[PDB]
Amino acid sequence: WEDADFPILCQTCLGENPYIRMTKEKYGKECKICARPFTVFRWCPGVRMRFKKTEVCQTCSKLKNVCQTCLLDLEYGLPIQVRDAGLSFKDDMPKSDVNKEYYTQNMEREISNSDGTRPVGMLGKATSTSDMLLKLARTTPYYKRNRPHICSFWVKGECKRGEECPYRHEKPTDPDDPRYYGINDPVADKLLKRASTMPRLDPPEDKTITTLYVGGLGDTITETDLRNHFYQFGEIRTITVVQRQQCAFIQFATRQAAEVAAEKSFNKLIVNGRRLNVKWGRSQAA
Amino acid sequence: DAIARQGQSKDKVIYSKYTDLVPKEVMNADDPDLQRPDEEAIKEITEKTRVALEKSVSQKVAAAMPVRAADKLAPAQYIRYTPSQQGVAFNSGAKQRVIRMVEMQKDPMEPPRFKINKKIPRGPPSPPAPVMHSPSRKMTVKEQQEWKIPPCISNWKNAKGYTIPLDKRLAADGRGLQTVHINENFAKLAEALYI
Amino acid sequence: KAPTMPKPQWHPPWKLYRVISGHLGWVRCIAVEPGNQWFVTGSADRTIKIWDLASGKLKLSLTGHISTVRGVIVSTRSPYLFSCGEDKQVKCWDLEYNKVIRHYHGHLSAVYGLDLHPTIDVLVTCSRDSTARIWDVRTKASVHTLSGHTNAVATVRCQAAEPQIITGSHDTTIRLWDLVAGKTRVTLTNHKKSVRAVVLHPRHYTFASGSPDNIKQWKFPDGSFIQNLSGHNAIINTLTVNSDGVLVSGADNGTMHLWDWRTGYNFQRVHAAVQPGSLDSESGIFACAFDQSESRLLTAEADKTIKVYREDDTATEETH
Amino acid sequence: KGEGDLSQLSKQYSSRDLPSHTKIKYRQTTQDAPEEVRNRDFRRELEERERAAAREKNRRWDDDVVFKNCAKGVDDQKKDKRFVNDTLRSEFHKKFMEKYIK
Amino acid sequence: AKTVTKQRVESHFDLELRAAVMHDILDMMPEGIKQNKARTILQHLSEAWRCWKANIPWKVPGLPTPIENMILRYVKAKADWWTNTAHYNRERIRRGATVDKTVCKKNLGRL
Amino acid sequence: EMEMKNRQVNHARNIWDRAITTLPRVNQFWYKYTYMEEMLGNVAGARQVFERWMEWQPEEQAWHSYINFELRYKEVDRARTIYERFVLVHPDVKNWIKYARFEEKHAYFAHARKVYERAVEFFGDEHMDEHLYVAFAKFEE
Ligand SMILES: [Zn+2]
Ligand SMILES: [Zn+2]
Ligand SMILES: [Zn+2]
Repeated sequence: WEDADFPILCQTCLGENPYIRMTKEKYGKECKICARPFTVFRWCPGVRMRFKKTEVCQTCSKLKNVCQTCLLDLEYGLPIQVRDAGLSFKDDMPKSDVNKEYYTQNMEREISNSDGTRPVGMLGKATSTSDMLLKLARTTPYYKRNRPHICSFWVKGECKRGEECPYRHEKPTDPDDPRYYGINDPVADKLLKRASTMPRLDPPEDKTITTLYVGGLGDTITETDLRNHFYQFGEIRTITVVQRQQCAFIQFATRQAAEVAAEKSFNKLIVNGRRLNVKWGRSQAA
Repeated sequence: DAIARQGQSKDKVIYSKYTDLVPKEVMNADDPDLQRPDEEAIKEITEKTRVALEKSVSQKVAAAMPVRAADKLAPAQYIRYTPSQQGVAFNSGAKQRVIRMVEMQKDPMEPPRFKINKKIPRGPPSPPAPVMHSPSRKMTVKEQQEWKIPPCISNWKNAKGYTIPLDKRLAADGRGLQTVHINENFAKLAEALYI
Repeated sequence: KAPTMPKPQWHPPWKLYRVISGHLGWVRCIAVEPGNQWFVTGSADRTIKIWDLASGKLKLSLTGHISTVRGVIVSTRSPYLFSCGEDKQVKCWDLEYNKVIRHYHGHLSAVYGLDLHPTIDVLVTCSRDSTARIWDVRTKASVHTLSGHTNAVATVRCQAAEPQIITGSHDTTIRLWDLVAGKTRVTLTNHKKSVRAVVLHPRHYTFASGSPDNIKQWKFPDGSFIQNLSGHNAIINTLTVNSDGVLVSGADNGTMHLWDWRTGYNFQRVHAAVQPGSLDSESGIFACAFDQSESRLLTAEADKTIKVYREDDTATEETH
Repeated sequence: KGEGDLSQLSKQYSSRDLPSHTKIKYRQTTQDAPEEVRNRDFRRELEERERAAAREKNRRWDDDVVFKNCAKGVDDQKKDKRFVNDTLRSEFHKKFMEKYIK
Repeated sequence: AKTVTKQRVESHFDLELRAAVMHDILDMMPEGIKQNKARTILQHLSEAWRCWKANIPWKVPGLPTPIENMILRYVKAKADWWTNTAHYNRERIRRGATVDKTVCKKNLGRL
Repeated sequence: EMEMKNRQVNHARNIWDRAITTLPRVNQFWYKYTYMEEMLGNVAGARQVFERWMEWQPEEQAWHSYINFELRYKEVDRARTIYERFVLVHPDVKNWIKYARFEEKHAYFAHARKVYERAVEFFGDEHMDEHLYVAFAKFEE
């Protein structure tokens, strides 16, 4: 039912080698979600690494901008649930077999035969990105995804091969922390990790820190851009720009709006292509 | 026009306006827009259509009946695909990444692996063009009463309603009629025997 | 004072000169050789028979259909003919041995009509369920199935110039297809009562359509409503058109009507009487075709009879 | 890209679907091939053919009996050969109903 | 699909006849809002055939002429097929072609 | 009418416009959409819907309903503008006598003489259609 020429293949599954050899089939395995006969391709990424043939088909990868074999996004290198939780639009897809699954899957394959270049619904909302998901976007990822799965007979001590067993050895797995939408167990801990980062400890008073020491101005930040980026938060009382240290001083009437600026600018407010420097003001008349 | 053209790649939904269902102006001998083209154009488009359906039916015969001794392929080709999604430090030096593509041999001792038994309802078809009939008329209150039907007074129905009113019982003229019921030549027989 | 009134071309009228009545079962379709020898027809007698054109004698009959025969056609490049009917079978009748050699099958319902391409060895067939299908000669495999309708498809024509396939169906629409890709090119929505007859002319463009209500006229490139004709309000079945400009429409009430190509003028308005066995209202024209000289017209009606018309060499039939 | 069951999705090597008659006989020049169609008149030939076909048909023994002479066999003749397609009144049905039953 | 064999002869001709009269009365009735009460003209056709089999003259009043005379020509076409099959299988069981109990016990009532 | 019964108006317009561009020849879809717009404001998009509704050539029942729509908001110039294309389609005497309606609305004097010229030069050249001069003499009296 499905033929292909080349799969999606994000970089963490290609391997460390730009020179890999790959064999192909015409009708290979079924997808583990919808059982569609795609074309499984097989290659060797590394010398200590398993083959990682193919998990899903091309069509289900073209719905949500997903790679081919490890089920992560191509645009970041993240799972699907983090992506549509950060963008707050799920682009729903059924769960059963013959109820509504293959119906809308065949129709979305039928309407996407022209382009084959972009996903069906994420083309308009993958543009307003790089704000909340750029904070965890791992460059040069760990190659432990590519290492082979654990073998038996070393857990029981029966392995006659010894060192020439190609899979792994001396790796005790843990039965406490290991599909398409939900639910994923370590991903909940990853959302707890991004919800429990390392900010500055909030001093115990009643919102008196309305000043803020922001610097790194140079020639990109100007006064009108900064006061219009503060104007969407609210109104000023006394603002200034100092150029001997390349810094700006802003305050607010009732602190809370600038408080989310404190949520916005903990090495996080990225305007004009620069990681700005932010530390605390005095708020003490010192 | 895009309201009725939805999803299509610039098809012929330009019918959607009123101005192309009026009768076109009278043509008598206007050769370039009315006459057929030359033999060369119809022959070249016939050759294109013939080689298209010929390669289609050749793929069909080498797909429906492929059993008799076909070679697989000669997979000596490479493919070069630029990693233009992530690479700034991902696999440092990955700039266009040419790889090797061969084909696995399918042995001819295999049944069909995947159960081709799925049945789904037919999905949404091509989107409906505008309908653009003549202005719809309604006749009277009496001709609509003329174009109706009485209920069925059948003997065997095995259907909705056997439908007994007080009337509609004989369901005929009189169930038997001869238009004169007799001939007088009977008399020209009968008394002629009697005398 | 009327528009396009002074300029119709004067066609001489058609008149009866022989009738052909030998069937036992409703005769349905008429095809004729390009070699002007005989003409083939089928019936609900389940016996396809051919008739000599000049002498009128029965050349031969042949049976083998399980149901009625709803279409018959003969090829020009090849010495054999094709037939089809409601027995879910399309038979390829050889003419060198008078036997079936291919026996096309694969249609999920009954078969209404069929047509051949004039240049290449493909065939198009319109059926009853929802589809028209392409049969490849020398392969007898379905290359393309044309699935875009919601009802039965009455007639089908195909030619060498683009666009190829014209299918008029019982869901009150026509559509013109793409023979290569299989998807449709254009859909045509008019005719509150369904379309049952389309025909190629064959000299220049502007093909015509056929329906019971306000019979129309179309165009090959991009689609174009050229003209609608007068009040031919009977329910119709057949259209046949001549190269010199005369056209004939065959209906279900026995009334067959002539037209012209220059204007759209109804000329004769002739009605055919019944041969003795038929009752008062049984006559319905289900087939009509000209000769290859186009000097003789012949129709197959619902009275199990083929009526043959010739010209009239008079002069006093002028247009008002 | 995902055709029907006839193309690839089935190994049903079915009966009646075989490469039989895998060559097409072409109409050669002695028959009514289209090269001889593109130039022949078709009109004078049919006229001379129908004109050639129209001329193809060019006492003291029973003095005591009651009925001495009926004088008529059918009262005109026995040659009608007419056609009534009403199947209850056709003469083939009359022979069917006078021959097989008695 | 499946072909028509010798058993689905009478169970296919009736289906094609009711489909033909269906798309004929769907394309002959005028612009009123109701077509046929979804089965009634089929019931009149079937009752006209049953009345022809008993030779009841079938004079129903208050009925339009085109639907009743198209029912008359359709039951006449079914009568032509019926008698032309009756003559054929009577000749076949006369000369000894088939020995079928169904064909003979059907041809008894079909004569 | 289900989507109209709910408070969602955007999806309602998104189904009304494809309904009326799918089936132009029916009248009830255009009628109920314009009635929903009667419940809504009198914005110029309603006038775009009404000029599309003029564009498909309906019968008299639509066109004099639209001129009654133009009367029920007191439009003098635009109702005069849309009414010139009215007479060229239907030459009905009921419309010939009601092309002379600005006489009984605005009294239109010099252009009333021009409209009466239009009433006297067109069809009815030798037979008068036995009704136009009655209303002409009625207004002249
Ligand atoms: Zn899948
Ligand atoms: Zn991957
Ligand atoms: Zn081991």
